[PDB]
Order: sequence, then structure tokens, then C-alpha cells
Amino acid sequence: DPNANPNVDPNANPNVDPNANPNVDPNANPNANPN
Amino acid sequence: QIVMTQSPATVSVSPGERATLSCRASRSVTSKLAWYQQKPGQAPRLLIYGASTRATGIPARFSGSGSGTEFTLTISSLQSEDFAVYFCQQYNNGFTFGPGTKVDFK
Amino acid sequence: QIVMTQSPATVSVSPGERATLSCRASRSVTSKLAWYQQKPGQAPRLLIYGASTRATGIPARFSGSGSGTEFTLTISSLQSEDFAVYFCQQYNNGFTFGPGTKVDFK
Amino acid sequence: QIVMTQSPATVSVSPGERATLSCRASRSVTSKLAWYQQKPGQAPRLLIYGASTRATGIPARFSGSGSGTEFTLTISSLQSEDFAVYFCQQYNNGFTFGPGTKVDFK
Amino acid sequence: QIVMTQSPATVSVSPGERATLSCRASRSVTSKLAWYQQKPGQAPRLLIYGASTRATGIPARFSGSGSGTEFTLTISSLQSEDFAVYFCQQYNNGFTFGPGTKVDFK
Amino acid sequence: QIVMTQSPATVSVSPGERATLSCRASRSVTSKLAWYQQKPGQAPRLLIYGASTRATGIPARFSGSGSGTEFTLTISSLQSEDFAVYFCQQYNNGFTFGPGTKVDFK
Amino acid sequence: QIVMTQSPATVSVSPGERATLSCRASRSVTSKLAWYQQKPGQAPRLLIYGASTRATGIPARFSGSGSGTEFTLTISSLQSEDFAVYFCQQYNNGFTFGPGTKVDFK
Amino acid sequence: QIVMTQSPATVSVSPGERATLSCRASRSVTSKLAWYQQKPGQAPRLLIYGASTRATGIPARFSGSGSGTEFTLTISSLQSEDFAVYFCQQYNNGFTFGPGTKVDFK
Amino acid sequence: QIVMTQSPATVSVSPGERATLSCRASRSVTSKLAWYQQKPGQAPRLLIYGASTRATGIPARFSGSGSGTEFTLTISSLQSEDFAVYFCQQYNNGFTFGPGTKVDFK
Amino acid sequence: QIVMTQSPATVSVSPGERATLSCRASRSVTSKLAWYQQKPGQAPRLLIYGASTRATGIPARFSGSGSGTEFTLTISSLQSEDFAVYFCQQYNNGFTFGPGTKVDFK
Amino acid sequence: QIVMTQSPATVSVSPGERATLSCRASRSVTSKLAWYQQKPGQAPRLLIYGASTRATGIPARFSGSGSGTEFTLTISSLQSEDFAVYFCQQYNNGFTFGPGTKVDFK
Amino acid sequence: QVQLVESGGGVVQPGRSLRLSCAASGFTFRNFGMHWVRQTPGKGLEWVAVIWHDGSNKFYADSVEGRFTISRDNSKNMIYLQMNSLRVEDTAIYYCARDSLFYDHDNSGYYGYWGQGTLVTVSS
Amino acid sequence: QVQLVESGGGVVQPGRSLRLSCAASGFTFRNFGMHWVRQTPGKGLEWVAVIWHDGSNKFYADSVEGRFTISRDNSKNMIYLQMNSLRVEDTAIYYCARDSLFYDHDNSGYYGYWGQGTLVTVSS
Amino acid sequence: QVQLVESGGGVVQPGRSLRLSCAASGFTFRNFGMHWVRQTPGKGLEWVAVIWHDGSNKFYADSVEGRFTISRDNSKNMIYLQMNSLRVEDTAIYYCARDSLFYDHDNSGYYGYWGQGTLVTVSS
Amino acid sequence: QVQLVESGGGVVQPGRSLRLSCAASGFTFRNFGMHWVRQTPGKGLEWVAVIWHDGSNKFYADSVEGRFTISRDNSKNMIYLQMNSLRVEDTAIYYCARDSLFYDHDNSGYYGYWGQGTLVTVSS
Amino acid sequence: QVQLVESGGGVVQPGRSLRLSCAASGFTFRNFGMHWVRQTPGKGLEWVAVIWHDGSNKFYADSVEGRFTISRDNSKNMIYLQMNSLRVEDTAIYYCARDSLFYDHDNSGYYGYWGQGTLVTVSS
Amino acid sequence: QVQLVESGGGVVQPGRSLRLSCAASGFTFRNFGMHWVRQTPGKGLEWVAVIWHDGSNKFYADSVEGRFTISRDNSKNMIYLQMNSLRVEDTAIYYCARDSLFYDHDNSGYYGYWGQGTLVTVSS
Repeated sequence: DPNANPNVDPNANPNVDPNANPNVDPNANPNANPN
Repeated sequence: QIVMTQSPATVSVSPGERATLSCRASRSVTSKLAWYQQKPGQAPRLLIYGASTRATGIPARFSGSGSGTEFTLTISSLQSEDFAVYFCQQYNNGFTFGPGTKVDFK
Repeated sequence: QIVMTQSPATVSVSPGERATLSCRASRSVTSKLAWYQQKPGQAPRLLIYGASTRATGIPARFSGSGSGTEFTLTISSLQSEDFAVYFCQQYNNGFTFGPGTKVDFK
Repeated sequence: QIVMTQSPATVSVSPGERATLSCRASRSVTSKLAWYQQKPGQAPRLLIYGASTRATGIPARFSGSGSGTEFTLTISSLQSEDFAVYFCQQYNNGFTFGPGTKVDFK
Repeated sequence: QIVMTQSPATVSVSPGERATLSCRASRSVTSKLAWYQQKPGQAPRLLIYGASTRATGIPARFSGSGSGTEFTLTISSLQSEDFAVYFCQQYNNGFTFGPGTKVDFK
Repeated sequence: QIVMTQSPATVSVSPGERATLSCRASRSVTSKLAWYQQKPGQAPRLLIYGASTRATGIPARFSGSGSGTEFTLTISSLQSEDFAVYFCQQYNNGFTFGPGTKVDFK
Repeated sequence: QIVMTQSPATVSVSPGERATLSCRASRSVTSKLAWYQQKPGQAPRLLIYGASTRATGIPARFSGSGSGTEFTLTISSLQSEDFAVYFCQQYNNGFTFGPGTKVDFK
Repeated sequence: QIVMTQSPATVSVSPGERATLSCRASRSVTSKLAWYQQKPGQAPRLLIYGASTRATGIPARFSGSGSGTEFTLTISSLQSEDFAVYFCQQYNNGFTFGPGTKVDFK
Repeated sequence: QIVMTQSPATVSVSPGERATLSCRASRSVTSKLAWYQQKPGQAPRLLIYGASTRATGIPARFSGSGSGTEFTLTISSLQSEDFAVYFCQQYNNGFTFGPGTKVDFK
Repeated sequence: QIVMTQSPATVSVSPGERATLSCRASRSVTSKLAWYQQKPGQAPRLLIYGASTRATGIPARFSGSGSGTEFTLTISSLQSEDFAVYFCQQYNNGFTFGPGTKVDFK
Repeated sequence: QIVMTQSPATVSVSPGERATLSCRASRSVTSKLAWYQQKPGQAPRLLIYGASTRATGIPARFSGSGSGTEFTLTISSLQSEDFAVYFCQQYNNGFTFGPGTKVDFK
Repeated sequence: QVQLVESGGGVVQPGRSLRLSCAASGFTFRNFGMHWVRQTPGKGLEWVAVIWHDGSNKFYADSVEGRFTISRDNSKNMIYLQMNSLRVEDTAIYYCARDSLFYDHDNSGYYGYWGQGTLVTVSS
Repeated sequence: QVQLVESGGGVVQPGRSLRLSCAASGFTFRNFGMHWVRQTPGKGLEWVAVIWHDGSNKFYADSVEGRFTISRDNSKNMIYLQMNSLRVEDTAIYYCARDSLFYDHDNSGYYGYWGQGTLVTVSS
Repeated sequence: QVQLVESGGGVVQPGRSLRLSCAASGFTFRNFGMHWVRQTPGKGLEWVAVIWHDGSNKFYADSVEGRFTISRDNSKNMIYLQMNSLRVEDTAIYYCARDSLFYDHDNSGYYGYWGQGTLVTVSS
Repeated sequence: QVQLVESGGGVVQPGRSLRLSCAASGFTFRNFGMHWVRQTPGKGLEWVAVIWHDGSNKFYADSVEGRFTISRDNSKNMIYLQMNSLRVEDTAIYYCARDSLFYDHDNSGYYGYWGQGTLVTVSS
Repeated sequence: QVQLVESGGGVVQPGRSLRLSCAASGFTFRNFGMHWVRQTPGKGLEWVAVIWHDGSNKFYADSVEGRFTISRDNSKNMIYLQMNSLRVEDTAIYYCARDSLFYDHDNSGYYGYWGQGTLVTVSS
Repeated sequence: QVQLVESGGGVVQPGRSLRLSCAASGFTFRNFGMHWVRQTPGKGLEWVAVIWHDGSNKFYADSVEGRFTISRDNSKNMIYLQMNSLRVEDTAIYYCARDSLFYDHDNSGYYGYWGQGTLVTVSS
């Protein structure tokens, strides 16, 4: 929809979401970074 | 954004009486509206948040109700310390306050 | 999308008189319509946004009204600096602009 | 945040029957809800996680189902060991527990 | 975590014809899915990685496609050495394999 | 890793006009993309690094721009010694080069 | 380097009652923090080192814990000879001491 | 590396007034930024280091603050000896200086 | 320094079976860990040094392994003279021993 | 101490061709590695000392190199007299030799 | 051992200006390096010993500096009687000389 | 003082590519979405493209669909419009204008602040 | 005991810069977003700015867009409001306020706690 | 065998400080996030705190916000809960709980493994 | 030529321990992370463990969490897997698999190169 | 004046080993990481290997992984590349390239300075 | 009383070499690293080179890479800067600066104590 609002909504939640997963991700890249 | 108006400007109620405060928004704010109590020389205090939920430490004497564009705040049994000015905030769209309604001794 | 037209193409109004402009859209645009001020060599300036609300710094002389498919822009007392061509835009469905109506001295 | 309520408070079923425990949320919690079993003197044990998935080691007797604001826990044929207090937790928004529903002898 | 299913269990095709293998995930794995080929007594060999990218040394005969929860592996013209059991893995969330689909003579 | 493509393969411009070379990546490389110029029989020379920053000694004629997956190398008013092959490199993920673009006399 | 603060300055405790002391660091100190006990007219004595390790000859009465920017010294059953001023030192970045907290009769 | 700019180029303040000097970095320097004061014919003097910490002997008149890419140096009640040119340095990535800001009599 | 732990305290294996001993360090030891075999009335005998290297004269039956904080000693097929107490030493930081694990008949 | 290994055991090179020998160390020997040449019935002859420096009287044909754990010896254009067995020694830690690589006719 | 190299081989200058002579060694020499001046027909004369100390009778015009692997010889106002060839010696490891550099009329 | 300055103008031949840059200052750039406006004599104002606050969603007009590319760099506060394969119908004044004076969820798409504009001419 | 204290107030001339600070204690500062609230007598309460928990996003009121800068540092538990180009409309008492009493994902934007307020007057 | 053992319980006076420790064994400690759960008779179970795998983020309940501090040390495999300014409402049994039975990106926040619990009572 | 050769298999009794080893050659060992994959007839392939390039992080499956320990030695190009407290459910073929064919930041977690496999049986 | 010159080039048979050396002067050699970059006609420019400033980390391309070996000696200011098990696909000009014009922490991996290049031919 | 005095200034022709020396007193010289800072009228302050406490590491600016050489003698409390291949752009005042006021591991790279400086002019 071209008429959707492009500006950011300031009413978004500014607090940290405690329901984010506290477990460490096993899917992180295990290879050394050449960059 | 949303224009907030409060009516009447001032209310005269004796201690022990009930007081009715009205808040009206230009557009719909659903169920996101907070009420604030400010005493002279003091910072505003949060009494009711959401549309009816009460902040911690606030006595059940304070009761708010309403949704959409018509909101009301009622003090069931006004005490001596409840004489102050009350502000109305909507936080669904932006952050705007109301002009404020003063509670005065009758 | 929505074909936009303005009528009349030009107006001849002496300073201090009331100038009226008409804007018509092929399809309904509800309450999403803006007016712009185009002076020779100058970028358009937002006068009225949505249906009637006025941009900050725009004097109360500029008054907009209308809804649906009929919108009007009325100048209560046309001054010297307001002699220009006005553009009518809808932003309800897509972004289209009108042909433009120029205000000329009588 | 989200207040969790259960009904009925106590259920009386003889061994071999079927017992159903209900959990209701004030607002939707989608499919994030856990059921815990606590026996006197013991720490709570996770029976079902998500909305239906069973914790490893839990017999197929326990069956969880439901989503949104209406949840239920079904014990198809209770043994003697299935008599305890069951807690309903939602972790979609915050971490709140239910008051607890007790299953006793009939 | 995510359970991986393959269908049909066994595909019968004669050499020279096109054979298609399917893989399904309980939850979306986007485009992180690898295909492996295992012959009896041999370790699995990586055919496709990602969603369609082909490993080095693998002939252009093997062609994979799909995203989300529906994945397919297509053998354009199956040769004599292409008779084996093919496994489906997703590495978007954890590391789970499918049961495996066996391709046999007709 | 990321495969880089350059279009067109050759561009014909006479000295004095404006020449633009485009570089496109399969996956986003943010703002890590360097340009190189190689004359026949000579080693490549670093013209622009980052996305727009110019190497020391490079005349302000060479102007770089773009980010993400669409990059351009712009030559303001080409001289005679600027006829060479131009390579596009990304160093965000791995180190890959483009096929190279030829600029030749018209 | 590191600014070391202790709170409260003085704690009132009776013999047999458990007394606690707090130490705070401006930045991270990890697990390198020592506690010293100074009696009036005497040199400080090393009670705890590292974050919790106890010096030889120190009664198990003294218990330290914490890491990063929050360190505490706990006396399980404070006797008559345990009345003195306790200092907090970090040796991760430089060598800085705390102001010292004095325990006194109640 | 990081390009440092200062604004305004010159400030005119009478003695006893408050003079504010601003500094901006092209990229984030976290909290690693120092301020130097140079009098004509003299070597620069370190006033504030890191982001706000004050070098020994620097009067409490000088107040540095800021983080990220926006830094300011505030002189609360500028005396006669505080007329000089002030330099802004970052040492988070490399070692670059700002162009310098001169404080002059009003 | 480092507190060295062994588990279990006693292992019971019949001749011809494989006996495995474990050694754990409080902190990192890397690859500096030796194993000693002491028979009743005899001095300890160096079996393994480093992490896996075998002392001269020790049969290939004894096989040490592990690195960091987890170390294991494996006796592939224990004969009759291999019944003794095995001590674990680290020499990375100081010189500390383990309590000792005894191998006994079953 | 340090175990020296060479690969391949034998290399077949016709006269006029370039022959390369390899020597690999278990642990780093920096740049202390000497090469020797032994003809049947004769004592070894020092060709290279250090990592690349050539012994006096050794033709510039023999060119060695390498540091750390990977060392190589290159004969630029092998003559008839360059058919022998070449030994690799390290003198960084102890004095250990390699097994030896033989060069024979092709 | 250590090989000394001088650059440039010859320098062209007129009397009254400053002449710089450079000496570089392959390996570190700490601060044991001597400079000698040899005119055509007689033996070299010791100018500087150590790294900067001047021999008794040498004018302060001759200035030496440097340590490690970089060394320089500087003459403040080069005169006529001192046009000769200068040699660089190291006496930390063995006894080697530089190739020698010459000062000549311009 | 919302100041928008347009650059990258000039005269180019048909079938070539030009790049326009729009520098924005006086407001929080990363919190708003910007547009591109075309003004052709004898036709009036014409919309070109719109970009989101982070550039996630981009929408172009039909007359420039598939040929023009819009982009933005929030670390430099600049708005770009890459016009590839320009034609004789593309000669006009191009305006860089911000969407709306302030945030209103139900009112967006009107132009509060305009730039002075740059001229791009396509001819032989 | 959520305590918010303000500082940095005083008297400044129009066109200069003032910096306000806000020290917060009694709660995990880095987990919550903070606001600045303006009280102008004769107008009421006016919102100024809001900053995210980690400072990733910053939003400002329309009246202060492009002139005010809000910032935070989680290692010192303090909130900053940089006020540049002050105008005679900017005289008021500025309140440091925390967002929400606790975390409710669907309810945020109300000020659970307020500070005593610092008074800022601009004049000649 | 995921075995969780609480310790450091006892009886204290209001306004004092108490510390609970939790020794975890039987799993990779630094790969998972842990919780503290409080069981008050007559009220049920209520959540207290959560800590990330590496100790980056810490979230507390409203009732214990600013008074309780959670921490961990991945080297000794322990979880700590520092309780400053205890009050009568903080009398209950405290459980050391692990989040999730196994890693799942879309499913976290449930306690798959509980400790036996420790009793903390405050009075005079 | 990436060659992976396992060893250390054999017969074990339930409740005992076995240590598998993996020799790697033909590539820069220290630049890549290695996996362990188990194949049980009637169940198929299932992942066991993974280790980082420098051995910083180690992740295990649910069924092997707390019993299996993965290790690596970059100086000898060897991958280990300590299997304590074995059960009859652990009887299968264990493969040493290298992660990824080449370094791609967004594409990792597939097994580019497998070893020939080793047999570990748990029975009395 | 930064000059990079390569040597060790020539013609070798498939399956044999060649050693390229690169001499560097005009800069502090031990402060920068060096690259080897390959140019095969008909294919374009191609990267081969990279070595850290002190040689701690070495990364090779997929096509050369396991066969090539890069090293350096900071005491001789030289860069080497051992090309073992050469194949016909390795016939190209090999350049000695230095990373970056200067030190920038967030901008590295581009080849500021190149050598003249050496030719390696693999054929019979 | 830390006093830093420099010498070796004067006038030299382009393409010639100059050596600056800096004497340090009032502090333990070998425990700190020293910088050279360049000031040119019309350009401002510029960094040149840095050396470690024991002279192990040396880092030079891009504009002086390969031409200037910094060295130190901890036995004579002197800092040296050899400036070969001088060019007209090098006319400036060179300051001897000490890094940091005191040892702070997370804060270093600022010049607390400066010297008076010497003037080096390159011209014919």
C-alpha cells in the first residue's frame, strides 16, 4: 500500500522485552571471521 | 495530534462528597489514557492508567471509567488531601496532556 | 488513480476581496487533501493539510473546507503577498496533484 | 500484566475417571502457556509446555489443549499419584502464575 | 524443536526419468535447508545447501527449490548411481534431520 | 559467498562526457565496496573505497555512490588516461570481485 | 582509575547478630577484590581476597561474595572481637581503596 | 578515520558569562574524547579527558559532557585567563583533532 | 592456586576390562597435567606427562587425554599389576596434586 | 622433545628439473632449522643453516626457506651430484633430526 | 653474522651545509656501533664510539645517533678538511664493517 | 528550520543515468520518510517515489516504475534518487520534500517542508 | 523508591545552549525508557522527548524538533537533554519522567514516576 | 540429571540484607538462562527475576524492582540473588528454575527444571 | 582434500564412558567449527554436538545434554567427544562433520564434509 | 613510497610445488595484514589468502583451501605463498596486495596498494 | 614536575633528513609511552607517531608512513623522531607529548603533558 504511513510510530514500547530468549543461540556462525 | 479538553474548568465540592471529572479527546484513544494529580509545589502523580487500572499505592477511592472519546474520573469520597488539579493524558497517538481541572473547596 | 481537477483555471480578484477556489476529485478522498502555495521561482508551501487544519505559521486568512469529492479553499481578504497559483493534492489513494489555479490581480 | 484465573478451585474425581482443569487469561497469550504439578513438600514439575507439547518423561495421560484466552488440561484416567495442585503460567507477556487448582479424592 | 517430515517414504523410478523428493517442516525455516545423499555403507554427501545452491562437484542434475515449510528435491534425469536414501536437514532453528526418502529401481 | 555483476560489459564514451559504471551484489554488502582501475599491463589501482571515500591522490573527477545492493562509479569529465578496466569488490562478507567493465573511445 | 565507594558508613549490630557490608565499583572489577580489617592502633589485616577466597587463619565466620560492581562482606555471627573498620580494595585496574565502613556496638 | 568538526568557529562572551563549545565526530567515538586549551605561544593544556573527567589542577569552572557523536564543553563563569583556542580530540579510532574554536572578548 | 579433584574415589574393574579415571581442575590447566601410579609401599611412578605423552617404559596400555579443565586417564585392558592409586598433578600454575583414585578388584 | 617429519619419503626428479623437499615440526621452531646432505658412504654435509642462509661453498642452486612449523628445501636445477638423502634438523629446542628424504633418478 | 648497509653510497654537498650519513644493520646491535673516517692515503680515524659518544679530540661538529638497527651520522656544518669516506662498524656480535660512504664536493 | 537542498542536476543525453542527492538538516532524519516530487511546466506537480524511515519499503510512480531507484543513508542524512535510462519525458524540476509536519498516524502523505529543487534536462 | 532528581537549570539568554541532567535510582535504569515533560504555566503539561532503553531510538515533540537533543548513559544512570537555540517559548519547569510503572507490552507511554522538576527561564 | 540446589536461606529482620545461592549441575550452565521463582502460601507462585546466559540482561518483577539483585558466575556454575531491604511481604519459599527444557528460538520463558527450594522468612 | 577419520569406537556397558576421536586434515582446522552427527538405524540422523573455531562455545542436543562433552585441539587437528554415563539408547554410528563448505556469514550449520563413521554399541 | 615486488614465478608441471615471495618496503611492515590476489584472464580478479599483522590468523579462499599456505617474516619484510599440489586451474598472475590505505577499525579488507604481479604457469 | 623539552629544530631543504630529540624528566620514563604531535597554522593539531613503553610497537600517521621513524632510549630518558625525505608539507611545530595523565587501562591515547615544541621549516 503506497499510502501507508512511512514515519516511525513514537508510541512503540521503549522498554526492554523480558520475553526475549535468554538462551544462547546454537545457530550462530562457528567459523572464524576472515573479514 | 489529538486535542484534549476537560470540562468543567473547576469543581466545588465539600469534603466527603463525590466529584466528577470529564476528559474528552478529539479522536479515538481506545483504552490508553492516564490521569494525573498535581498539588502546588509538587510533581504530578499517576493515579489511573490504561482506562481504569489504578497505580500501586493509590487508594480504591479513585475510580476511572470510559473508552473511546469520552472518559470520566470519579472520586467516591473526597478527602482533605484530594484538593488539587487533575490532568488527562492520551498515549495511543503521540503524547498530549489536557488543560487541567481544579478541585476547590466548597 | 484519482484524477484531480480545479476550476476555474484563473481568478481575477482585487486585493482585500474574498477569493474562492474549488477542487474536485474523480473519486472520494475522505479527509486526506492538502493545498500548496506556488510562487514564481519558489517551492510549494503547505497551507492546509487533511481537510481544514492549517500548517504552523500560516495565518488564519487561509481557510479550507470540504469533504468527499468537493473541496474549497477560501481567502477571507486576499493580500498582496498571496497572489500565486494554488495546487490541490489528494493522498487517500496514491499521490496525485491538480492542474493548479492561479490568482491574478483584477 | 496478565492476571491468570482458574475454575473450579477444587475438583473431586475418583481414580479412573476423567478430570478437566480450566485456565483463563485476561488477554490473549497465543500459544505460550505451561502447566505445573506440585505435590506437598515437592517443587513444581513441568507437565506441558507451549500449548500442547509434553515435557520429556510425562506419560501420555496428560493432554493440554487450547489457545488465546481459553485453556484446559485433561487427565484421561487419573492414578493415585495424579492428585495434586496444578498451576497455569503464561509467558507470552511477563511471567505470571495462576492461583492453583487442587485435585483430591472423591 | 522443529520436526522434519519427508513424503513419500519410498519412490520407485526407472533410470532416465525425473524423480521428485519432498520435505516438510512443522515451522518455517525460511531458506536454510540442506539435502544429503547416503548410499549403503557410505557417509552422507552434501548435495544442496541453503535452499537451491549446489555443492561443488555435484552435477547440475540435482535441482532443489522451495522456501518456508515446503521443500522439494528434483533429479532431472536419474542415472544408475543416483539410487540412494536422501535426508533433509534444517539449520534455521537447531539441527533436525528428516526420516529419509529411499529411491529404488522400478 | 556474494556474486557481483557489472553492467554494461563495455561502455563507449568520447573524452569530455560523463561515464557511469554500475555494480550490483546478490546480497547486501552495506557500505563496504571498493573500486579498482587496471590499465593494460599494469596492476589495479584503488580509486574509491568504502562506498564513496576517495583514495589519496585520486582526482575529484571519480565520484562513488550507492549502498546495499546497487552501486555506481561516476566519472565527471573523462580524460584520455582514464581508459581502462574497472573492477568492483565487496569486502563485507568474504572477498569477491566483479567481472570488470571496459571503457573505450567512441 | 577506579572509584571505590562503601555503604553504609556505619552499621549498628549486636554480638551474635549477622552484619553485612557493601562495596561498589565505578566500573567493572570482575573477581579481583580484597577485604581488609583494621582495628584501632593496628595495621589492616587481609580477611578475603579474590572475591570470596579466605586468607589462611581467618575464621569461616567471614563470608564474601559478589562480582563485577557489587561486592559484599557478610559476618555470620559477629563476635566481640569483630568490631573494627573494614576496607574494600580492587586490584584489577590500579590499586584503589574504599573509604571504609565501621561496625560498632548497638 | 573519524573526521572531527567544531561549531561555532568563534564565540564572543563577556567575562562572568557562560560559554559553550560544541564538538561533533563523523562516526561514533563512544566515550573517548578529550579537550585541550592552547594560549598564544603556549603548548596545549589537557582540561577534560575521556568524556567528562577533569585533569588535575583544572578548576571546577570547566565542565565537559557528551557521548557518541555530540560533545560539548561548558565554561560556567568564564574568567579573564580562559580566553584561548580549544581543541577537540578523539582517540577511540586513531588520533584526530578538531579544527579548533577560539573564545574572544565580547 | 588450583584445587584438583578426581572422580570417582574408587573404581572396580575385573582384569581384561577397561578402567577410566577422571581428573578435574578448578581453573584452566591447558596441557600441563601428569598422572602418577603409586603401589602400596612404593613411590609414585610417572605414567603420563603433558596431557597425553607417555613416559619411557610405560606400556601402550595407559592412554591419557583431555585438555583445559577436563582430563581423563584410560586403561584399555587392565592386568593384575595395574591395581594401585593414581594421582593427578597439574604444573601449569604451582604444583598441586589430586586426592588419588584407587583401582580395586571386583 | 620435537619430532621431525619429512614428506614425501622419496622424490623422483630427472636432471635439469626442480626438486622440492618438505620438513614439518610438531611445535614451532622459529627459524632454527638446518639441512644436511648425505651421500652413500659419506658423512652429512651442511647445506643450509638458520632458515635460508647458505653454508660457505654451497652452490646458489640450493635454496631453502620456511619458518615456524613448515620448512622446505628447493633445488633449482638438480645436477647429477645432487642425488642423495637429505636430513632436517632443528636446534631451537634440543637437537633432533628428521627421517630423511631420498632423491633418485626418474 | 650481522650485515651492515650504508645509504646513499655517495652524497653531494658544498661546504657549510649539513650532511647526513645512514647505517643500517640486519639484526639488532643495541647501542654498540662505531663510526670511522678514512681519508685517501691514511688509516681510518675513530670519530664516534658507543652510539653517540665522541672520541677525545673530535670536534662537536661530528654528531652520531641511533640504536638497534637504525644509525645515523650527522655533521652540523660540513667543512673542507673532513671530506673522506666513512665506515660503520658493529661490535656487539662479531666485528663487521659497512661498505663505506663518501662525501664529495657539489 | 527544516532545510532541504537538492543537487545532482544538469543536462544528460537520453538513455543515460543521472543521480540526485538531497541533504536534510534541522530535524531527526532517521525518524521520518522522504519523498521525491516532479514539477513539469504545462503538467503540474507529479509524484515520483516514497521511501520508508529506514528504507524498508519503497514505492514508485507508474511513470517511473522499474527505472528510478530511491535510497537513503541515515548516517549521512541524505536522500538519493537514481534515475536510470532517462527519457525526454523526464525533463522537469525535481523536489525533495518531507512527509508531514509532525507525526500523525491517520494523516500521512502530505508535504510539509519542500526543498528549492534541482533541474534535470534530457535532450540531445 | 524510584527517585528522579533534575539539575542544570538556571537563567540563560535566548539563542544560547543549556544542558539538563536527570539522575535516576531505585530501579534497573537500563531496562526502561525515560521521558522529559515540560510544564508551562498558562498552557499545562507538554511532552518534550522520549528515548529508548538503549538509546537506539529518540523522538521529539514538534515544537522542539531539530533544536533539542535527548541522550542517556546506562553506566552512570543519568539522563541528558541538550537544549540548543532556546526561545522565549521555552520557559517552563522540565520534569524527568519514567515510562510505565512496570512492563506491559500493550500499555506504554504513561509516566509512572516523576521528578521534582527543574526550572528553566530564558530572558534578557 | 539437571540438579538445582538452593542455599543461603534463614531468618532475618526487616530492613536487613539476605543472599541466596544456587548451585547448578548436570548441564552446560553458560548456555541457558535461569530464573528465581517465589512461592508464598495463600498467594501461589510469583516470578522474581531472570538473567541471560552470559549475564548481559537482568529483569525483575515489579514488587522486587530495585531491591533485589540477581547475578551469576558461569565459572563456578552458581546463581545468586541479593535481597536488600527485605520486607514482611518477602516471606516465602524461593526456587531456582531453569528456562526451557532445550533451546527453541520461538519457545522460551517456561521453567523446565526446578530446584528443591529454600525458605526465607523475615520477622522480629 | 578434506579427510576426516574417526577412531576410539568399540563395545561398552551401560553406565560407562567412551572417548571418540576425530583426525582432520586437508584444510585449516582452526578456522572452522566441527559437529558430531549420530545415525541410528530406524531413527535416522540426529545432531549431537558442535564446537566453535577456537572452542569458546559448545552446544549439545537435548538427549545428550550433560552427559556428552565435546573438545578440540587446534595444535593436533583433533576433535574429541567424551561420552560419560552411556545408555543403550546411544548405540549408533557417530560421524565427524565439518561445518560449511566455505565461510559464509549468513549460511552456516550444514555439514560440508563427513567422516567415514565409527560404531559405538552399548550392550551387556 | 610503497613498493611491492614479487618473485618465485615461472612454469611448473601439475602436481608440483611452487613458492612465491613478495618483498615489501616503504611502510611499517609488521603493522599491516597482507593479501594475495589472483588474476586469471577470462575469469577476472580473484582473492587467494590473507595473513594477520603478526601471522596469528590465516584465511584462504575455497578454491585454494588445503593446498596453499601463506606466511610472513616481519624481520625480512617479505610475504610468502607456498603453492603445493598445483593444478592447471592455478595459471594466473599473482599480486601482492596490502590491506587498506591506513588503519581504520571499521574499514578494512580493500587492497589499497598492489605489487606489479608475478606469472605462474602450470602446464606440461 | 614533569618537564618535556625538545631540540633538533632548524631549517632544512626538501628531500633532506632532520632528527628531533625530546628530553623527559619528572616521571618514570620507561613506564609510559610518548607521542609526537604536529601543529601547522591553517591546519591545526595533527598526530604523527606513537611508541610503546619499551619501544616494542610504533604506529605512524598516514601522511608520515614510511618517512618518519620514532625511537626511544629508556636509559637516557630521551625521545627521538627521525624525519627522512622531508617535503614542503611538513612545515610545522612538533610537540613531545606523554600519553595519559596516569595508567587507566580503558582510557589511553590522550596527551596529558606536553612540551614547548620546536619549529621545523622546509623550504629553499
